[PDB]
Amino acid sequence: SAVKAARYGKDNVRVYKVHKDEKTGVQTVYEMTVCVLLEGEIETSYTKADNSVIVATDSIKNTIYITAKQNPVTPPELFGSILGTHFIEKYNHIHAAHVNIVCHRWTRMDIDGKPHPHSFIRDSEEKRNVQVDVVEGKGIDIKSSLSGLTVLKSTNSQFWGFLRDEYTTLKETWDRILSTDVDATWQWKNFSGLQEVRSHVPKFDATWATAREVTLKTFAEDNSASVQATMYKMAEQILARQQLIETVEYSLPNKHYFEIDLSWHKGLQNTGKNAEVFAPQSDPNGLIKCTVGRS
Amino acid sequence: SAVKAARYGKDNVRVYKVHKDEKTGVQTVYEMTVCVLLEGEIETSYTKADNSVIVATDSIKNTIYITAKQNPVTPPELFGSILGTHFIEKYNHIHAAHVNIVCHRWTRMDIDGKPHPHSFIRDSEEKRNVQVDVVEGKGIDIKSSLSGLTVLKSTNSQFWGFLRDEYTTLKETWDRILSTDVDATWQWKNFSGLQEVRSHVPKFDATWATAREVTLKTFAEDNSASVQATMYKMAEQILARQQLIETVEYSLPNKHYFEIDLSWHKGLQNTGKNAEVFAPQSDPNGLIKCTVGRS
Amino acid sequence: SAVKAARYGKDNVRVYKVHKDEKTGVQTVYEMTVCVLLEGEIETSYTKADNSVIVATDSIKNTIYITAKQNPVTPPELFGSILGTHFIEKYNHIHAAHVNIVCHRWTRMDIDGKPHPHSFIRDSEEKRNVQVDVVEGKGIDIKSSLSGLTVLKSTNSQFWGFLRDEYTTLKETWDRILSTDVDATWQWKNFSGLQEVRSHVPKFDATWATAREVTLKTFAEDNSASVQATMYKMAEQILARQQLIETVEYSLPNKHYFEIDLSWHKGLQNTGKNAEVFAPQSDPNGLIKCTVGRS
Amino acid sequence: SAVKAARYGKDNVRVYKVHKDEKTGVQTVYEMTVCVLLEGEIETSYTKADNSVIVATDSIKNTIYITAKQNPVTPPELFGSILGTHFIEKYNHIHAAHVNIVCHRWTRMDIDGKPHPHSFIRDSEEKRNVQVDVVEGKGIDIKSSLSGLTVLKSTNSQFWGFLRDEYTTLKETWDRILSTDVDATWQWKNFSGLQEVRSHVPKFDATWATAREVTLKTFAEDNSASVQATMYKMAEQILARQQLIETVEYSLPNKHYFEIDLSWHKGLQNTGKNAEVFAPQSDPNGLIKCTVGRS
Ligand SMILES: O=c1[nH]c(=O)c2nn[nH]c2[nH]1
Ligand SMILES: O=c1[nH]c(=O)c2nn[nH]c2[nH]1
Ligand SMILES: O=c1[nH]c(=O)c2nn[nH]c2[nH]1
Ligand SMILES: O=c1[nH]c(=O)c2nn[nH]c2[nH]1
Ligand SMILES: O=c1[nH]c(=O)c2nn[nH]c2[nH]1
Ligand SMILES: O=c1[nH]c(=O)c2nn[nH]c2[nH]1
Ligand SMILES: O=c1[nH]c(=O)c2nn[nH]c2[nH]1
Ligand SMILES: O=c1[nH]c(=O)c2nn[nH]c2[nH]1
Ligand SMILES: [Ar]
Ligand SMILES: [Ar]
Ligand SMILES: [Ar]
Ligand SMILES: [Ar]
Ligand SMILES: [Ar]
Ligand SMILES: [Ar]
Ligand SMILES: [Ar]
Ligand SMILES: [Ar]
Ligand code: NA
Ligand code: NA
Ligand code: NA
Ligand code: NA
Repeated sequence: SAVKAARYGKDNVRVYKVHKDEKTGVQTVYEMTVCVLLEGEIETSYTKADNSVIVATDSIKNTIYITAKQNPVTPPELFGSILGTHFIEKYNHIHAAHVNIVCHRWTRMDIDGKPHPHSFIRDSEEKRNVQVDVVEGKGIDIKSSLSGLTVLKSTNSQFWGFLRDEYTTLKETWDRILSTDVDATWQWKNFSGLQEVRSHVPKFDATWATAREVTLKTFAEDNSASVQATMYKMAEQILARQQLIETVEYSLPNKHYFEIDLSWHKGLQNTGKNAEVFAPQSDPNGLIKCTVGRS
Repeated sequence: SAVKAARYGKDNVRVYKVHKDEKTGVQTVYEMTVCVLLEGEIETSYTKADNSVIVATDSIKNTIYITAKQNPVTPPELFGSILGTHFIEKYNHIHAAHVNIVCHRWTRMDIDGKPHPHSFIRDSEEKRNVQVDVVEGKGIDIKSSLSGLTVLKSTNSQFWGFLRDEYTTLKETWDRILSTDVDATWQWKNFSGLQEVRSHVPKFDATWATAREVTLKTFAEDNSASVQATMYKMAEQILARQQLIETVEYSLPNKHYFEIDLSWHKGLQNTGKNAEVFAPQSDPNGLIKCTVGRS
Repeated sequence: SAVKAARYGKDNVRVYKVHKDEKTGVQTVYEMTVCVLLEGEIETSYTKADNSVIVATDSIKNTIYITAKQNPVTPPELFGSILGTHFIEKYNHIHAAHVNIVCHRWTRMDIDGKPHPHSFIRDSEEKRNVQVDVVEGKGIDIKSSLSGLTVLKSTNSQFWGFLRDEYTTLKETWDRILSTDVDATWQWKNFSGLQEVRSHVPKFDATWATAREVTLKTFAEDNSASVQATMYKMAEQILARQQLIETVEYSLPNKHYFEIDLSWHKGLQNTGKNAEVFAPQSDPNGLIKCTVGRS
Repeated sequence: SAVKAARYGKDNVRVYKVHKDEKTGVQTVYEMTVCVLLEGEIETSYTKADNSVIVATDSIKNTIYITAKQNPVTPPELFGSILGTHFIEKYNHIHAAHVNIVCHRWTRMDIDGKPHPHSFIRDSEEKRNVQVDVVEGKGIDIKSSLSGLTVLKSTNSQFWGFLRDEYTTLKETWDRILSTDVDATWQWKNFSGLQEVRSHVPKFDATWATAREVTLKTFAEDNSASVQATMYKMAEQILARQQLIETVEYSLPNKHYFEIDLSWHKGLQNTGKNAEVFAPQSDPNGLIKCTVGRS
């Protein structure tokens, strides 16, 4: 037996950081959960009880906090690059650092029409994420995402013309509900290293903002032929708005809302154009996925 | 042995309703989760296998959907009243209906700064709830609430002057983070029946709105002496702003964010006035409750 | 306004304790999660910012760990009694301590058919819980329970003879699946204080054991007329088997498994006597509650 | 823009099946949750609103149930092969079917020392899983796993001799608690197709049983130098007990239990050899991973 792959590190490290401004007395809060896993010359920790090669998970945890103290934690693509870079440079035998960050929302409250200096609400469970893979002499690979963006539209979604065979019972429809939790991911052109990441910093926030705006617009506006068809259109527009993106990937549950036939009860009319009351189905769910690239 | 108490029915009934305004084309969606439990002369179903007294849970589920088709599902206080009244009126032997409703958020999307006619986002897992107890002979008892409203302020929270003895290690502070998940409940004066509830319908949405607005402003503006002191201020203000409320209750976790001493590492200064990076603590948590009434 | 009711303290305190028998080398582990909330002359902390009356939640957490070090953590009824008594005795102005304990399973592993001295498996998320209310002047009130015990029988459950009207669609059955998550609670007779609780210690583990054994056997053997009828039988048997119990309560979801009509596909026969494949329904669920006492 | 990859299907399909024996009157229950996603000539459903190529998720759901009716659902490696095979053979344009199955525990109850014919308990939240990738003209790739097997040992785990630098605070130890949730996966030699899978059926259950036995034994018995070192030993033994396995992969959280220093309180002694009461840490957690193969 031989180790074919191994990585190890610290997961679920919660981090908060505050910035306090001088002139303004305005405060800004940032909260994330971090995972850093390491690869390199570590097989012997597995094979020969040889702990000498292990940078302790505990130490990795310390290093996340220290790093957060020493640098801005925003945007997470930068923070993750910085953090990941630290590990491969500091330790000879460590050849890759994989950093996952989930950013939690803390949105400034408006009180009596004006933004509060130091009070925040978690205004959605929606997250902003990165996966930052820092690989020694292979550069920095970044995937940015939004996830947990839960949306519904009450009309202007259709699904007809699919294969019908001896397995099919689904009725065609020209007017249904569409609901999903959006998980959208954009993969950056490889960066040669930390310096290169630093040259692009403003694009990170801008491309997140774009991806979200494009998701919501296309979802709201598209008289959708299918989930397949609507996600495609979103991805097209995202690629067309940022050249440093190689691929855009959506993963979309179809969270079904069934009509309820009430006609058995006093001829109550609640289907087709009369449909008002629906039963949201917790399971199962359609799951539709797509990765889109340049020709 | 004897039955001392008994209730039964259907829990976790998901319900969506859509309104379509045919003039404007604007749709509005409502989604909830409903529990109905019944009490009455039902002891024999437990003692003698007498199913003749059971309105089947399956039937209670049908009834929920039927009632939602036949009536507005909003405000939940009204819907719950209507649903519970149905059971005590329809079935001679049923003497109480206990209706719990959790309302889920579907906030109309703004696309390019105008509200979209039929697209919605779940902005946060905050809920608005009611518990409506319809009791034959004893009118309609309603408790409304909001829950899962998660907030944080980065400053203007203090906690000093608490008891200190051989069990105490907590340092006094004049500047700490305060973060909670707000569960606030207002108990209505007893209503004589459906007719009286229908006559106060506007007060429901307005008292909810007040409860939320006070919570948010008080949390944001109060320079807090404790969770105890700040939650009292919210409750007193809510009572003063709606006469038909008898009590306000808050239940508030103290979601601790601990300073991290980084001084062991390169003399890093991260405590007291220099604290910027903190460790959010998932558990344990303080929990602080109050019920506030009129003197 | 005035405070009508108030309690506060520390929730979600995780506690592990190990016993080591130095003769045998056998270790036993216990793990729980503890909540302590206090009542007393504490109104001024809410009304006047008087922190002098607050035993800090942080201190209550310290106290939990200290008490667990100084005493057996088992049975939970005893531990809870000891912990709650500490608060009402130590602090003049605290008049009640409400102690909730959830005990987690760590079952000793069998390796090659002998029990291992110091290795354990979490066999299921079933819990054993207590709520111990220590009230100055009014003794010690204990409710014990078991919760999260998930069971299913594939046959020997019936449900016919229920009311049928214009709201009913459920077909009668003489053979259906029955599945539940058992939450069962036994309320102890009031104890005068710690001394009396200590004098009945063996009755705790034995009454838990009885409660579980009866639940399991009755569920397995009863040819059930309803959830109502079967849960009553459990409760009556538990009361008859421990005199110091005043009430037994059950709360039981009916976790529905629906037949699937496959006849549209190749005449496939999957209903009634031919039913083998079923669709477990996540929601909604029947919910059936009883409290049973002595006549 | 062009689709670079796409798959779609039905997720979270719950399935129960019962077998009833003639001679014995013994019943056996099986419960799983199924996901099937499809690949093939489907890009046009994304790019050209062309639903003609879509086998409806609804239909895929039907097909899971029908398949379950027509075949044993055990072992899941076979069921998944059968189900996946169905899709690539039935539909010309579908070239791969990816089947994930999670098997839920329903363990026969012993009542009064004898196994009950038709009553079952969910005796752990531990799962048995497969991922079955059926790829047209590439055969059937199977990965089997167990997950959610939560274990703790109170002693006979060590962690010393790791790198110490300016980032390290962790103390070395020769006696600690070790707790983890085991996620162990074994990847089968590629099978050429359904016929080949059928020739190996008994090995599926045997290899699952082996993997579990080996995990628990090695965990209980190994005076572990590190998580890294203990997982390695498990994987070694698994490979050495079944030739049709190419690789074994473990992913193991280190669920930390901290000592609690109580000496500040009355010189209470609770560390090193005196350590009895520990604080279980919900987060963060060490995460250690390893894939092991034949030389
Ligand atoms: O077993 C362990 N492996 C590690 O890599 C580690 N780091 N901190 N503690 C640890 N324990
Ligand atoms: O109302 C329904 N719509 C569907 O799409 C469906 N599929 N299975 N059952 C169903 N019921
Ligand atoms: O606001 C607070 N209330 C309390 O009762 C407390 N105890 N510790 N910290 C605390 N903070
Ligand atoms: O930084 C800390 N603050 C606290 O209030 C506390 N209580 N336990 N440990 C602690 N650490
Ligand atoms: O056991 C049952 N009790 C009920 O009250 C019921 N209602 N529908 N099905 C049911 N099954
Ligand atoms: O098969 C079913 N059984 C039921 O009891 C039921 N109730 N609603 N739909 C149902 N389908
Ligand atoms: O948008 C959809 N895509 C599908 O593949 C599908 N299958 N059933 N319903 C569906 N809706
Ligand atoms: O008791 C502790 N043990 C540890 O391993 C540790 N790491 N950070 N803090 C800690 N406290
Ligand atoms: Ar952060
Ligand atoms: Ar979509
Ligand atoms: Ar609704
Ligand atoms: Ar507060
Ligand atoms: Ar414990
Ligand atoms: Ar039952
Ligand atoms: Ar199954
Ligand atoms: Ar391990
Ligand atoms: Na390196
Ligand atoms: Na009545
Ligand atoms: Na007292
Ligand atoms: Na094919």
